[PDB]
Amino acid sequence: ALSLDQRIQTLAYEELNKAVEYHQAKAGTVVVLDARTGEILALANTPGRNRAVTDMIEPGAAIKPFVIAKALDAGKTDLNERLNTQPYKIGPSPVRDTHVYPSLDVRGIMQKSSNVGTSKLSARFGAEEMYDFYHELGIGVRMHSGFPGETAGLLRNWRRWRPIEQATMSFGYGLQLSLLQLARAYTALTHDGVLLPLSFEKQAVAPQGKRIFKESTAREVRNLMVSVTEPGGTGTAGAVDGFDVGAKTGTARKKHVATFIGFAPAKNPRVIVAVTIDEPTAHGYYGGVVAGPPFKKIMGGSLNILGISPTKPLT
Repeated sequence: ALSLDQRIQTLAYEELNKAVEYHQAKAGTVVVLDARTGEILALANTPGRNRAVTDMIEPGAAIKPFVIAKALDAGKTDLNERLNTQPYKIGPSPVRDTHVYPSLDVRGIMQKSSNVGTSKLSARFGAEEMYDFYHELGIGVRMHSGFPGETAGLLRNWRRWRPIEQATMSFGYGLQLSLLQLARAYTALTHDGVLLPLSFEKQAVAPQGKRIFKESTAREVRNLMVSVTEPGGTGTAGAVDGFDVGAKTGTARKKHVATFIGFAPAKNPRVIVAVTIDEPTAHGYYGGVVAGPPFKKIMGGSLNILGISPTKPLT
């Protein structure tokens, strides 16, 4: 039997098309996964190819949680350390955030989506170590979904990386993956450190995946990601009434691609929703403002369809 849940598929399709029309965008995609099994509950595309599977995108800020998790897991940082997060250059090439934060702890780096902080954490590992880590997340590794024209993605050989390139990859530029690959990676955070394979068929038990992070690390990171959707984070547009939502929002230059990805309930996740809107031309272009609202409606609605009870009182 197919894992597709038609109630969620129809919701996803409805909310995607609305957002695409309202922002006058070229295209968009939604992926909804069962966060404990990897089953694909919904896969929605605007007319044309199955972009969720075929189109490789730069993940942008959506990759940062993994870099943070890896630094914590390897003991290269902790939740007390305060990093200098002033903008800097490596030779001619700058690394900067949206604002100048003189210093941030790891929670702050997640909350404010600090390119600087994330890049410094990545720089505590060798290029080869980071390369293997990205390959372990499935980047550059075809999923063999069954759809023709499927993308493998892009992960350059570590021996060819400049120091600036390692930094830019850590905040999601210079490597590429499909939205389905990116949604898959998020199972490593939701399923307590264990990356799941993904399926188009129903699974009566969670498949055997593979461990990327310690369980403690994944739990800590999910808690950090809730800061993204609360006041003071970049992703308040994707807050869902009644729930704590862990999320990341992203905006990549190609013209932009606006991305919002997250899971709920954050502590014991049931659903991953990933939304990408390609080239919005009206009413903003950032991931929070463009992809946040459809994420909010798709996540809130999925949680209701699936019968998950709110964990905090509704407002």
